Amino acid sequence: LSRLDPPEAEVQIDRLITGRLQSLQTYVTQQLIRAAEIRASANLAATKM
Amino acid sequence: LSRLDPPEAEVQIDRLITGRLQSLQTYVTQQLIRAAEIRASANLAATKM
Amino acid sequence: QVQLVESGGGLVQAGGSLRLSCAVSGRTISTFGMGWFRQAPGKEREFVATITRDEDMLLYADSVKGRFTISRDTAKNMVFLQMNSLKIEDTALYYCAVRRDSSWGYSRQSTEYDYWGQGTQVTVSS
Amino acid sequence: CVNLTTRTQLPPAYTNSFTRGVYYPDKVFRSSVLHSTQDLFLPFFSNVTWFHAIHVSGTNGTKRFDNPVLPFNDGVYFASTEKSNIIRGWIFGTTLDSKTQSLLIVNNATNVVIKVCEFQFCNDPFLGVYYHKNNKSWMESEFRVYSSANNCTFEYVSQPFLMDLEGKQGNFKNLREFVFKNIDGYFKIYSKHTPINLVRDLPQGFSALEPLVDLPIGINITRFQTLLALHRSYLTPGDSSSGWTAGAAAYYVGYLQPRTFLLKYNENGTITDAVDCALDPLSETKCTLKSFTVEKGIYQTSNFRVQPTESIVRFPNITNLCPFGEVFNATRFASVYAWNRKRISNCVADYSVLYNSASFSTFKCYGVSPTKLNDLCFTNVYADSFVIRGDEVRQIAPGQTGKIADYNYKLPDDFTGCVIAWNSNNLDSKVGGNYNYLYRLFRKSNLKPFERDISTEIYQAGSTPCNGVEGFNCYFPLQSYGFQPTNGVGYQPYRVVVLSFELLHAPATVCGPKKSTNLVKNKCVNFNFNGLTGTGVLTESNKKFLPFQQFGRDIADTTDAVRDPQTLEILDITPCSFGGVSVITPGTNTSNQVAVLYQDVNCTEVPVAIHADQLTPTWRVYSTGSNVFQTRAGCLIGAEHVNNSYECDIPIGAGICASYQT
Amino acid sequence: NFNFNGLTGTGVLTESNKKFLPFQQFGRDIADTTDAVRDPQTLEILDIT
Amino acid sequence: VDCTMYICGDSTECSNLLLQYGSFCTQLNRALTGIAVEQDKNTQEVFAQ
Amino acid sequence: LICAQKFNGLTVLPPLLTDEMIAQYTSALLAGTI
Ligand SMILES: *[C@@H]1O[C@H](CO)[C@@H](O)[C@H](O)[C@H]1NC(C)=O
Ligand SMILES: *[C@@H]1O[C@H](CO)[C@@H](O)[C@H](O)[C@H]1NC(C)=O
Ligand SMILES: *[C@@H]1O[C@H](CO)[C@@H](O)[C@H](O)[C@H]1NC(C)=O
Ligand SMILES: *[C@@H]1O[C@H](CO)[C@@H](O)[C@H](O)[C@H]1NC(C)=O
Ligand SMILES: *[C@@H]1O[C@H](CO)[C@@H](O)[C@H](O)[C@H]1NC(C)=O
Repeated sequence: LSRLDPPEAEVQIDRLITGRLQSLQTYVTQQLIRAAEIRASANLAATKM
Repeated sequence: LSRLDPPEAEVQIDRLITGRLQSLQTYVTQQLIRAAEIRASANLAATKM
Repeated sequence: QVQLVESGGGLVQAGGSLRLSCAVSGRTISTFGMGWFRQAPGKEREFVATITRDEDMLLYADSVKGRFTISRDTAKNMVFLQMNSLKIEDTALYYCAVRRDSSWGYSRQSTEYDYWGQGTQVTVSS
Repeated sequence: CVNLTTRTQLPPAYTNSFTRGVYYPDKVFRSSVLHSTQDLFLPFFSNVTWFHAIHVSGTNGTKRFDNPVLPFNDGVYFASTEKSNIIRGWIFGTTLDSKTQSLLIVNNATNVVIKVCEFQFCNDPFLGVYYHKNNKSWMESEFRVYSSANNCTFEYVSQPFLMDLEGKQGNFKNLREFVFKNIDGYFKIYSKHTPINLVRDLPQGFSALEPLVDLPIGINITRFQTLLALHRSYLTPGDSSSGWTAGAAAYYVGYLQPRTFLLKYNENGTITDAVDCALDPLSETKCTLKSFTVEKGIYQTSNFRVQPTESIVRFPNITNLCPFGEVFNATRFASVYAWNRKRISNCVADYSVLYNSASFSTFKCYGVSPTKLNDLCFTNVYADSFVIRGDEVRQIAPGQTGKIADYNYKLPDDFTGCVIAWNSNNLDSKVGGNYNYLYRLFRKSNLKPFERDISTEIYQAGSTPCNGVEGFNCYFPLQSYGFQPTNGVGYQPYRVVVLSFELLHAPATVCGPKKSTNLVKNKCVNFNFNGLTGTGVLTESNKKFLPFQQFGRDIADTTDAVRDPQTLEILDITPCSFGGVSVITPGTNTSNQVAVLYQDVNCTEVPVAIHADQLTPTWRVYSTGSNVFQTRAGCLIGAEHVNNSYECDIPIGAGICASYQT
Repeated sequence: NFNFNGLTGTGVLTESNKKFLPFQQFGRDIADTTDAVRDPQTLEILDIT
Repeated sequence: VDCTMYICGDSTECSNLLLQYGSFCTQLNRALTGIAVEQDKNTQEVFAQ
Repeated sequence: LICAQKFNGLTVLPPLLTDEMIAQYTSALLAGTI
């Protein structure tokens, strides 16, 4: 923002936003997969209990 | 790379990289889901054994 | 025309070698050719090797026997060429300035220019 | 003031740097953090020149004093150990004269003096120090480092470093290390002083070099030279360095190249340990794991690739004696007024014979090089061939278009292609034919583009027309052959093929000469077969292609075989040998021995797989040897295959495993 | 909002128990984030929260 | 799958540009290695009883 | 085909337990069972 005006900076801010959104989506997908695995493990633990 | 001077080809290279990376991410997500299903199947097979 | 920077040029000398060079329009870019043809009346003229834009092929003798020509520089982009043994006699004017042709190629009949132009009147023939 | 330095000039020595040369990459503070950075660093266990400056008191001995000009490169490392300080500074510059500003660093007994001037450095710079007449202490006499400056640009002062004036003790405890670089225009200087208890070589300890100062001089530096202090020759013995001598001393020097290091930061923010990722596979896996201790197992550290060795370009037969090329040489052809026109994807005429090892200027190309033809071709172009006097094609050659020489044969104003005019007795099939034919010099009416004149126009001009093929200026349009009095003519009779540009419909039509590089089999190379391009290992193929088939493709729609355009032989395409590089090693506490596994690669290709360029003593040992083993998962090096068949300890693959045994 | 020799950010300055070297300017955490800055005027170590 | 090779290959400009995307390739490679190890883990659990 | 996946980065890691070893494990299980 400091080194670029809004009209020209908008591209850079949009690139940053899309990259960060992609990273967060990947992290959330990995977390959901791990949560499913841990749910299966907890179901097995409950069965053993 | 050959048909355009690098400053102009940078955008095309970035677009190709983004597309290939997204393809790889979706493939990896599908593989993770299939591997979770196969892990469940293998746990069932071990229980059967 | 404004004279272009150079690191040695003019009439050739017997024995040894001269790294004839002339400043190119581009900066830090080596994807350009060069021509050293000198125009002057009479038959006192000899063919000079030409360098193509690609630069993979060197001189009219091909890269099989030629040597790589440097065409990149930091302070000021320049092209370096090695001169083969030739007769000292010369009568054509030398003017290292902006070239009148930029579509460099592998042609032989092609020359730097048809007519003459402003330049030093140094001559050792007549 | 010496024309050339005079001394014994004995060969230099060498020594191992060990872990010395570590400096703080940046002013950031980190506590118990293993930070990895990429910066100019001194490689671990590298060789550093051991310059020798000693004098032996006896009948015979080794006495020398070295201070030559050395390259600067991306960085410089320096060290020195003397009983009394002898090296009083350094010199940095490009020409080392008054023709360019050169940084000068010197030291004395009062303050450290740093200045930037166009010093005229002497061939053998040094500081003249002599014993005082009465005080009995060392005193400076002459500053024999330069003769004139003629310009001033900067001056700085700093407190003196550790002092050792008079030689004492039998140890070189006064160890000083310095690092110099000129990246981004900053002359960053990193140094540290620590004591040692050795008489020769370098200490085995570790000590990071904290930064001292940063000078933004910004002057380009390419050469540097060390300087010291010399005593009067007639007062003390020793080697006569241009007529001067000095006491015992010893200093080293090294160089830095880009790489990455794993820096360990202490709780107080001081660097204690450092691992050079490019030292050995153990260091590489440590960097990959970002830890100084690696647990037993197999870790995928990096990927190896067999880069292409050379570029290969192939095309249809030369062709030698092809019927299509026979037309241009000596059959069914005439001059420009009646040239022959052809176009077919059958072969290439005999002009390409010289395009293998004797590529003379016969392949006259304007604006583009003949090589670009192989990569790509032009738009629709006819095949116009004729016979003229050598370089007379300038009228029809590309470049001379736009109503300048188009009257005889008009070509598009944007005609930038290639014209072929060749003739030889050995590197050819047929000799150039006779050029006796009619020609047109000028006409009044216009002409169709990319077409020759057919109108029988006659101009009643002139009074004394020329006589014969050669003569004075010619005015009559129609004459037996023609020549331009204003341009050179009368060259040797050559047949010329011109690519008449059309720029309409069918692109990638008949082209100019195409290279035919020697075929390479079983060796990775870059190949380009008729536009199709790729990299791989060409090999003889058993596939039986049909006559009209040029190349094959697998189910994945990827090239896997190409018919040789000249010999009509099918050659398989195999991708370059690539795979993972897994380092096999037990717990770092147990031992530092490692074994490198290269996935899906023949053991013979391991050394050529981008190896042999790093530290040979540490890397090459694990990249080859007599312990190389081949397994299904890949090639295993650094481990000995046994038939004991113990229980698996480290998973390798295909039922194989590695374990540590004493 | 603080700006130390061009280092701009935002946090709650407070007393710092860390010890900085004479040449070191600021500090970073494991995740490559500023966590302590030395005051240029008084050389005082200040944490960032 | 080699992320750097798949997205870029032998080219160097694409490899340099891809560094701007952080460590997506490292994450994908780690996930693929984890799945590969899990395959052998399931095989051993089911068969090596 | 799996064997045709070798270009542009694709690689297949052989399983740690070979088919013969799996058959041996199955045979041992059957022998213990009977
Ligand atoms: C290619 O041309 C050479 C030269 O005449 C000839 O010997 C060879 O037989 C040709 N190729 C084929 C497949 O006939
Ligand atoms: C060394 O590390 C191994 C783990 O690989 C451990 O079993 C062993 O006890 C360690 N030995 C010592 C002396 O620390
Ligand atoms: C490795 O190469 C040798 C000889 O080139 C060959 O005998 C062997 O079968 C090859 N092995 C593999 C796995 O490619
Ligand atoms: C293992 O067996 C092979 C042949 O089966 C033999 O060549 C080799 O020497 C043997 N090695 C050991 C350590 O027994
Ligand atoms: C900072 O400057 C002030 C006055 O400008 C002075 O009183 C103080 O001692 C200085 N502190 C340091 C650490 O230099």
